[PDB]
Amino acid sequence: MDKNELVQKAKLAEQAERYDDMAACMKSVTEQGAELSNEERNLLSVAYKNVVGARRSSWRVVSSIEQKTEGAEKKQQMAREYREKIETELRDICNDVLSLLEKFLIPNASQAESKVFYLKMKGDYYRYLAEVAAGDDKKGIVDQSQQAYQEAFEISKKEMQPTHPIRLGLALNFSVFYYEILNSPEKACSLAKTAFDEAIAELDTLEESYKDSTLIMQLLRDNLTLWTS
Amino acid sequence: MDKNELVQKAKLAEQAERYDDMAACMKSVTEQGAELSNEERNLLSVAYKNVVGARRSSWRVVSSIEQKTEGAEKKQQMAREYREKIETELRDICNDVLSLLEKFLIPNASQAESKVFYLKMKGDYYRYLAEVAAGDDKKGIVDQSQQAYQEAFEISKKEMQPTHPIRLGLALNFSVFYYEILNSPEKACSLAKTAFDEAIAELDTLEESYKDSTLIMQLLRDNLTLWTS
Amino acid sequence: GLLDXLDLAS
Amino acid sequence: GLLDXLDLAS
Repeated sequence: MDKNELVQKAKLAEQAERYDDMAACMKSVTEQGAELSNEERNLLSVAYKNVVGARRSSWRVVSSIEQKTEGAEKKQQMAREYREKIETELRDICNDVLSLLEKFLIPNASQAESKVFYLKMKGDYYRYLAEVAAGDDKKGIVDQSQQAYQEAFEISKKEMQPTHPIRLGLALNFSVFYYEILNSPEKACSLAKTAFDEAIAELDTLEESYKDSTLIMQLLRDNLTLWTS
Repeated sequence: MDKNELVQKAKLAEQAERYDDMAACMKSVTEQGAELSNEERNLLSVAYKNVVGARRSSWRVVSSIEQKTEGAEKKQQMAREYREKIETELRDICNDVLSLLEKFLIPNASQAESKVFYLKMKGDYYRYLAEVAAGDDKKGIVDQSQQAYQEAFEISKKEMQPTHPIRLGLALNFSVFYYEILNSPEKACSLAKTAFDEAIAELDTLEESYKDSTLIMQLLRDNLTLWTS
Repeated sequence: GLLDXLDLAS
Repeated sequence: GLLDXLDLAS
């Protein structure tokens, strides 16, 4: 299949709500080695977002049940088993994305904006692997997530405006990583606050689309409000 | 696993929104050869309703696109091929169900309600196959759908109260079959009006739970309204 | 709820 | 729309 063809199929699959199909297309596209257009980058991300999100939503449901069945050693066993079957699906998808990010996406990014987008995505996907890991594997995974977010953060501080939606959305997701994954509320609140304030301050100086930026600023602050009390 | 395990897994897959899994569980249960209880019959339907409904949904979207594509035959070509692939998934599913119905569910049904339920379902499923058939086989698939519904309709007239929801839902779906599939609005309107009017007369006569019954009565009347002007 | 399994054509 | 792609953790 031709690259333009692959994209057009991805777009049909999106209209059809057939995300697994959509992700297969955009995987092949990426594997062709050329740098993604912004349109392609968005299709890839829409597709993996929905494919991984469905499994995360199901892992949370079956995880709950498992943990809430006091006794009933069998019922409970079956749950744990369904959970593991779902986890396996979910590690396969994260591994596919992380491999696309390492082999093609990140090394092919020629603009800071894209590089920050992909590095954040890498942090996100390792964060998903973290949510569902046990043993000493956790620590190792948690660290990969942190380092990917941190590299993204340092680029975004050097190259992007504080109001750029990708810089802000990285701040948001990194702050949630600290709170929910590293259990460091103080590092979380401090990243969210600084990010909110720098953006407020850029408005004072100051064309671009602040609608989307201000939405993510609201999400930063809602989290501060909730992490405060 | 044993019947109980399968049934349990099915309810877990429902909670997780993993319908393909739910269907496969409830298929095996059915395949053990014993008459399904109401809890099992209901799980089987929920599962397949969602499994088939997604592909109907996707088919309508793509098919539509293939239609408004009077521009690039090329695109049109892809839309046709995608549609064809999806019809194929769709035919497999109806065929699984139609077969579960002929081998087990109808022959083992010992009670009028369940028997009407499965004949309606048979009609529903041949009807879904007619929606994507052409033109050769269409005539004969339409006929199988109609034979099922009719047979179901006769039993429900002798054995069930006119306000019974299975009876009214048969009337609703049968009437839509006449209107959308046999292009026959006189027969659609009459079946629907009669079914509404007879449920109204049983209200005068009189329990048990008329909330569901009255919602189907409303759907019947909303269709007559639409189909008049 | 109940009407769900009934696969109404609405 | 745009925010959907960013996969926000909200």
